[PDB]
Amino acid sequence: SMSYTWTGALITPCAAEESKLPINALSNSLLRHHNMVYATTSRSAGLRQKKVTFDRLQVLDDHYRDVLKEMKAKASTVKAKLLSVEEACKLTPPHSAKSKFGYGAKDVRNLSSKAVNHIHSVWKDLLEDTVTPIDTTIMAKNEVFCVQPEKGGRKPARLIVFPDLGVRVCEKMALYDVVSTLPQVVMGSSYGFQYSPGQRVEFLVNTWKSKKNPMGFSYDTRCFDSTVTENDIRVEESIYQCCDLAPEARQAIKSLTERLYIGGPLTNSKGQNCGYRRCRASGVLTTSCGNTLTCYLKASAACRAAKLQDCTMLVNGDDLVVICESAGTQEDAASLRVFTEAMTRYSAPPGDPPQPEYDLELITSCSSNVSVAHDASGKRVYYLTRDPTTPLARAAWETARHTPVNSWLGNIIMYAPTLWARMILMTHFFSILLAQEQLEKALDCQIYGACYSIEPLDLPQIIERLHGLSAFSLHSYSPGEINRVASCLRKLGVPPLRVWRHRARSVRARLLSQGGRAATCGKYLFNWAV
Amino acid sequence: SMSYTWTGALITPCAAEESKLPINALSNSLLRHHNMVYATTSRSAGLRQKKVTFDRLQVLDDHYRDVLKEMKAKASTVKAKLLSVEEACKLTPPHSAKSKFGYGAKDVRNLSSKAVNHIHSVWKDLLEDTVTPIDTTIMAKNEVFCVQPEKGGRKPARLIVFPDLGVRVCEKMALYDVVSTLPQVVMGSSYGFQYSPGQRVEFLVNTWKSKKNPMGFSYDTRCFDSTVTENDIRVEESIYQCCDLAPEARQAIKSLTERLYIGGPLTNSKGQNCGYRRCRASGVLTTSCGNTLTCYLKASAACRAAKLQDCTMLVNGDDLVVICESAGTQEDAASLRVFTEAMTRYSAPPGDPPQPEYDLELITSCSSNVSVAHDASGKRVYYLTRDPTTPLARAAWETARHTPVNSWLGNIIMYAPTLWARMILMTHFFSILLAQEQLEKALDCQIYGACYSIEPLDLPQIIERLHGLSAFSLHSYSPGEINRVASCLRKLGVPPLRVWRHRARSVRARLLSQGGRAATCGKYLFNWAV
Ligand SMILES: Nc1nc2c(ncn2[C@@H]2O[C@H](COP(=O)(O)OP(=O)(O)OP(=O)(O)O)[C@@H](O)[C@H]2O)c(=O)[nH]1
Ligand SMILES: Nc1nc2c(ncn2[C@@H]2O[C@H](COP(=O)(O)OP(=O)(O)OP(=O)(O)O)[C@@H](O)[C@H]2O)c(=O)[nH]1
Ligand SMILES: [Mn+2]
Ligand SMILES: [Mn+2]
Ligand SMILES: [Mn+2]
Ligand SMILES: [Mn+2]
Repeated sequence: SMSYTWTGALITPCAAEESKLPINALSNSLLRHHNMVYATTSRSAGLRQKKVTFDRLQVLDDHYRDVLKEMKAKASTVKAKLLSVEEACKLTPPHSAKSKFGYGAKDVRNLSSKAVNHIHSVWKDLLEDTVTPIDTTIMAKNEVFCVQPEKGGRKPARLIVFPDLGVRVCEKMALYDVVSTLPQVVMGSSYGFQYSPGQRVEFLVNTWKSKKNPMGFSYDTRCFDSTVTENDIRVEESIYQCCDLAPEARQAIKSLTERLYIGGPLTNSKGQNCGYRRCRASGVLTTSCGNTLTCYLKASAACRAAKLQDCTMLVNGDDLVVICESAGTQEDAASLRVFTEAMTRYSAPPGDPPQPEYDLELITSCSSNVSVAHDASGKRVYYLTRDPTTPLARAAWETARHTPVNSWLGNIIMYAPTLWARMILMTHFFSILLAQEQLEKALDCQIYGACYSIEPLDLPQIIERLHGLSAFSLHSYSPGEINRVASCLRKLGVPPLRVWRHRARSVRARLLSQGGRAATCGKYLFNWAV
Repeated sequence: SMSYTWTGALITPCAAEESKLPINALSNSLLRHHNMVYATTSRSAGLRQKKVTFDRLQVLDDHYRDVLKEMKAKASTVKAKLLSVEEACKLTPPHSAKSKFGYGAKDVRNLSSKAVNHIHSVWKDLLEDTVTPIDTTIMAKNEVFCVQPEKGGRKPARLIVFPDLGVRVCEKMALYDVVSTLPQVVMGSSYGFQYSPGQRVEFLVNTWKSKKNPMGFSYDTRCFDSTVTENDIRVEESIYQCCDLAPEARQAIKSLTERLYIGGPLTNSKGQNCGYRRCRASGVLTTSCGNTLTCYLKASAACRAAKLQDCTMLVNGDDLVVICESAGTQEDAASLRVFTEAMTRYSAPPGDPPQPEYDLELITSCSSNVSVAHDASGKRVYYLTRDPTTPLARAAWETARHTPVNSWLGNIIMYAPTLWARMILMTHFFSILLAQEQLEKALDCQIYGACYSIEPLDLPQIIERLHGLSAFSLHSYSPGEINRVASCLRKLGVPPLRVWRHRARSVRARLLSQGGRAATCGKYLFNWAV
């Protein structure tokens, strides 16, 4: 069936949508080719609609059926509980869209009688009505990127579809305990969300080294959420039901699947009907868990169809990496084509055709890749890195326009061991913090699904806990990594690494001069510049 | 061993401790004998120390051993998970004592890097050190009561013992999922915390009616927390371990038991060592679950020792109610004495000797009792009520001194069907809200462990959901109930029920005049006054 059917009404914004990077001095200090940085807006919604709208034809075979039975057997060992209204309220994120029913996320978190009474009413309706399609709002996402001339230049905005806040809290009551435990049990070491960057690296490196002659590939499904069929969503519900659940949870899971997850009406910010969805909604509680289970099921089956040898998979939602034993250059190329044809039959066609890789560093998944450097004693230390283009463009944007969200700080934390986060991001931002006497002001930081209130002076301790002390002494980075960073700097017009090393010595000196926690930042975060 | 051993250092306050009800006009409108209302303070801590300090001698027998094996078998069917630091932070109550380590409950709830880093460090220490006693603070509680001349007049302050905020969050990581599920599985219908007031009434009434010749009694253990022995606390840990838990959770449960739950050093608000505890701490996560399991285990065994017939128990922490088949007047009296002797052997001696009751209304447990009234159609409606002395004294106190906590509102909600909450509390407070134009201002309200932000206009919907529509039309209350309320009014100097009916007609008229939600309050909450 068609992933979407549209009416003609437009996907409208609900506030000011800025698309251009403002000519600012502080930002230009970091990046000069400002015209290459842009943000998506509702203006490009039409383009996105075209690419996410298509007919899905799905043909399953015994490989798929066998994997699904194996998964259900594992799911049958899971026990999960219903969350109470109060627990679901307390776990509601601080800045989610307010309800159309008169209350917002703050009221939910504070257990206001208005929110609590309304949620009880939504829950009761979920149990008593298992068919009426539930309303969802469709919006174009506003995200910052760097133009890619070698392609369509600017990419169109992603479309997010989500139900009202009251329903969102009810989804947690029914499924929070399921989505936070089921994938791990069913997929074991293949469940990517259980890993921190270093633990992800550890699993990838140990897996790579375990093969006699390793071969690996990333698989990029074209518009994954759109490829998810009704059958896929009902298969997900059948896996959830294998768990030992409370009677009300079963009834609510079934109702949410029928009324919301399989599809339903799309309403714009103006209240007009935009169309109908028959694929995955990006904004429901089960999007992550559902996509991970479905990707794992389809890929597991496709590995069997392709007779790939001793496969080990790593799955994060729609992102997939497979490492296996190589059967030879042309054998591998042929087997990957068979793998792709199976994925295509299962309704997960590729965006870019997958390619066999024999160098672990060249495999990119979750926009990241493993790389190697050396610690103080010269020992090899593997770590997770990524192309710094998007992180830098966003850092420049946030430097120019105050942002309730500080992605740059999230990048400094998640990519602390990297050459670019250490030399460019840390230097640039601490320079600013010192100049504005804001070294002690906490900043909101979105990382791994949660919004933290982070004090810059806590960075040393945060990095040590997440990455270990070696993150402060890594050196002798790989040539591929050094070259990628250097190229990105040229492309973006950001000063070369020598300019940053110089700027960092100044920053470090300034930190040491203050002693205390500030000195600690100077000692550990900038030990590399000395 | 001794429940406590003291040093001589005093239990000190940490702020202003008011003990007298201030002569105020608004409050005097409700209650005139203001000198009968008082609040406990650290001044009486010594008296409380005397009563909670004693040697425990415990002798177990096969009845106890058999019940414990039965309990472990049920516990073995429970699976529970570890909460992450972030989940435990989000479930931390908004107003708990700040940490000695530089952050408070707001920082925890907001995932501040300072709180998060510290908690990770406390957790790591729990896993790596399983012996060092953990520090706890001892404080005298400040609570409001009405003098009881027939006894010691004013009761001494209760003593609360609790670990630092960081440890408290770690207790949730290890045990939140266990304490919220294990008791229900082990004890079934006997677990009192699964019931709302009406559901508690339903279980008690159906149980009472199921007996050929019902007999029941409440059992009040003298200073229960002090009677809990080291063996009892280790028995609790052994039950927790029967659950299917994560390896880290097992290690943390064991460490918390050894370092904190079995006992440890007591520090006052001034930092001085006050003594050592070898019994239950009132302020740990496991106090409720632990007390409930232990009370249930000891009482189950004691029912067997006393050969009580077809017993059905209801347990809420240290509060216990038993309903059984009567064996005759003197047979019952004898059997209860045997029951008490068994409880005493198990280290749960009575405060007041239990007495057999053959009238369900006369059994008080959890400071409450079942009573009967009639609905619109004249049908019998059972509901939960209680002596209104404490609720009224507190309502008077809160009327005189603004209080971040509005217990009166919690009482209006929990006891909405009662004659006193409807005629006195609702009338008095809505009268005030109307006069101060605060009918639409939300108020903080502590109910069932959570702090809600309640809007008065939401009361009708709250009461309907919790008690049903009949709560707005109950009439023809029992003579025992009417007499108890009337007597309390005399004792306290609060105007008789006729004065309240008159005042309510005015309040109702004023509400109706406004229409909208206010009119709804007038129609439902005061329909009785017409
Ligand atoms: N602040 C600063 N910017 C620099 C410095 N060196 C280079 N840049 C900037 O970094 C970018 C260099 O990118 P390239 O494309 O390699 O430029 P180039 O090779 O210097 O070319 P020309 O400018 O024509 O000499 C430009 O935006 C420069 O302005 C430096 O020492 N300080
Ligand atoms: N506001 C108000 N208070 C009343 C009214 N009737 C009685 N009270 C108060 O309620 C209490 C009555 O308690 P009792 O001990 O029964 O007093 P009593 O029987 O009236 O005794 P006397 O005052 O000596 O006639 C006193 O505090 C009275 O002031 C009334 O109509 N209005
Ligand atoms: Mn994709
Ligand atoms: Mn992807
Ligand atoms: Mn007691
Ligand atoms: Mn009690």
